[PDB]
Amino acid sequence: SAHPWKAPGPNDSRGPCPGLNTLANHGFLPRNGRNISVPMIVKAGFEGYNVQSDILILAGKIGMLTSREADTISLEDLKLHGTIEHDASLSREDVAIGDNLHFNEAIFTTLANSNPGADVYNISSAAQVQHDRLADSLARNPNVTNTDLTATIRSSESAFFLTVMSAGDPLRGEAPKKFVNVFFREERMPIKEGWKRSTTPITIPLLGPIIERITELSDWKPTGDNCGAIVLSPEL
Amino acid sequence: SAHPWKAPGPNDSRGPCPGLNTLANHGFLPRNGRNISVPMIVKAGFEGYNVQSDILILAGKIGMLTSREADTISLEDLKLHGTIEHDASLSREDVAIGDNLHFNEAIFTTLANSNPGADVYNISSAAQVQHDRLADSLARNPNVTNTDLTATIRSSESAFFLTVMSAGDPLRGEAPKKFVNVFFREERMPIKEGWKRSTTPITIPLLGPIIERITELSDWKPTGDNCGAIVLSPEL
Ligand code: HEM
Ligand code: HEM
Ligand SMILES: *[C@@H]1O[C@H](CO)[C@@H](O[C@@H]2O[C@H](CO)[C@@H](O[C@@H]3O[C@H](CO)[C@@H](O)[C@H](O)[C@@H]3O)[C@H](O)[C@H]2NC(C)=O)[C@H](O)[C@H]1NC(C)=O
Ligand SMILES: *[C@@H]1O[C@H](CO)[C@@H](O[C@@H]2O[C@H](CO)[C@@H](O[C@H]3O[C@H](CO)[C@@H](O)[C@H](O)[C@@H]3O)[C@H](O)[C@H]2NC(C)=O)[C@H](O)[C@H]1NC(C)=O
Ligand SMILES: *[C@@H]1O[C@H](CO)[C@@H](O[C@@H]2O[C@H](CO)[C@@H](O)[C@H](O)[C@H]2NC(C)=O)[C@H](O)[C@H]1NC(C)=O
Ligand SMILES: [Mg+2]
Ligand SMILES: [Mg+2]
Repeated sequence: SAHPWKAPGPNDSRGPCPGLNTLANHGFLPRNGRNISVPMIVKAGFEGYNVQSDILILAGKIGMLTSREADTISLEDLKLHGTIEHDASLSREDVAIGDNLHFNEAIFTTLANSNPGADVYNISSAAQVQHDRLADSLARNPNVTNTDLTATIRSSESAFFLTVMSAGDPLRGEAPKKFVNVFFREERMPIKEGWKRSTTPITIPLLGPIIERITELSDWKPTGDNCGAIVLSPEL
Repeated sequence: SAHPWKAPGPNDSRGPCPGLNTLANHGFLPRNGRNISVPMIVKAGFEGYNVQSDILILAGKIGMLTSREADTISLEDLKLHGTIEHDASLSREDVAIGDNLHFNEAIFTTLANSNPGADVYNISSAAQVQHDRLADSLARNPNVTNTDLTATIRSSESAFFLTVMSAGDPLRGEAPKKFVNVFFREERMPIKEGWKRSTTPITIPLLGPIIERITELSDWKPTGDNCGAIVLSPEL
């Protein structure tokens, strides 16, 4: 145990991402959530989850745009709405109507109740969850943003939790609820529950067919202009 | 001084930006134009031009998206169309109809002929030049992309040449043609011609009103859907 879970203190920076928060809570990233570069993310995601540099370099550099520093962020910076952070999250509220940063059990209810009768979440349950979370945002949020880009990011995130928290073969696109629930609710690797780091590297080619299938099953259409413009920096 | 101009060799990476290419030609950045990080850009831009970290961090991190590396680029990477690189450049051709990378004297005619009768370029001539370059792209390039984002970037780039190549007070928003011409044609600081690095720091608050006036005077309107989506990575 060079990497025990410790609950974050009130001054440790944490963001809207359970993947990065969990790595910080285990000391793979700095426990203070500060001064985190793309090379640090690449190493931490590799050591923690066997996630490879292809997706971590791509996502990491987009995430860097959310801070004012030359080559690092604080995890909380990633909450910046419209860079990566988006409406119809699995476990956070939409920023126009709530808190887009912290885990929120009420929001998480959709995911937690999904795939009724099974002990795993899987590609079809993820797609249904996405459909129902988006419908919620569309019903309740007058400023909802829902575009090809946010839809792809959302499927990427579902594919992330299905593969990183799997019971050992991430190709299957399924993960025990008991692992995924601990991941979201505690931002802890569920080691005592029996989870282990994937022995298969999790790469863009591995994720891509999972992402596409989730989208396909999600009965999705875009909203409004459908323009994939992102926010390129914090307020100037 | 210690930073002499040398022409780039065949293997020295150079991009579509005369600002960075010039820094590399004088060794403020690596002469080979490779392994360049945002902290390197921030330091070279300060040393070479007295351009401050606010604008270099903001633009630098967007530029980092153009490579496949965790935290560096080669200068040539910045040619990636639709991240920063755009149609209706001052000195390059649009990618759909030509070479969007190298200096091009025929394209440069519009700038080189602007502000007739005067010895400087200034805010109104920069605006007229942007107008006419965009008009050329609208005429000749069926694939033209012209959005709020590309217009802002273009005005920023004109504000850059006016300020950085000024006769010593960047607030004036004017620059001797002799200096600006050497800057674009040779990617050389025009030292023997009489230019010296600004003693006034060039910052976002200094540039903003110059950028806005350039746009205001340019008689500009968006094209097509006006969606400011950028390309977030080179080919996956
Ligand atoms: C290391 C592997 C990673 C995993 C397993 C992971 C997992 C996830 C998951 C499951 C979500 C969805 C949370 C929700 O909808 O409630 C998410 C959200 C997010 N992730 Fe990651 N992530 C990882 C890496 C990254 C990286 C490298 C970045 C950027 C530097 C990033 C930035 C975000 C952001 C901004 C969100 C918020 C999107 C939203 O729900 O609005 N993540 N992540
Ligand atoms: C250091 C101060 C800088 C100066 C004085 C400067 C100046 C300029 C100028 C005048 C252009 C217009 C070229 C044309 O229209 O033909 C331009 C283009 C460009 N600059 Fe910079 N620049 C600077 C910094 C940067 C930085 C930090 C980046 C990002 C890493 C960047 C990326 C670009 C790109 C991609 C273009 C091509 C846009 C186009 O014309 O299509 N520049 N630069
Ligand atoms: C994700 O897991 C869910 C739940 O295990 C899978 O959905 C389930 O699929 C089974 C097999 O198709 C369904 O039962 C089959 O059900 C039919 C009639 O409903 C019955 O005639 C067959 O004898 C068999 O029992 C089941 O209804 C269905 N359950 C739910 C909750 O949807 C799903 O296939 C998995 N998805 C993936 C991509 O692995
Ligand atoms: C950018 O430089 C331009 C060229 O120097 C300049 O345009 C010029 O503005 C001058 C000054 O007002 C005008 O000069 C006029 O002065 C007499 C009276 O003293 C008038 O009766 C004449 O109309 C004469 O034009 C010029 O008209 C004009 N020259 C050119 C070639 O356009 C811009 O004002 C400068 N822009 C900025 C923002 O500084
Ligand atoms: C490491 O990150 C920390 C936290 O973001 C940085 O500390 C901040 O620095 C900014 C820049 O001035 C300050 O305005 C904040 O007030 C600081 N925050 C705290 C909590 O002290 C720090 O600069 C970074 N370290 C390095 C070497 O860049
Ligand atoms: Mg969100
Ligand atoms: Mg161009």
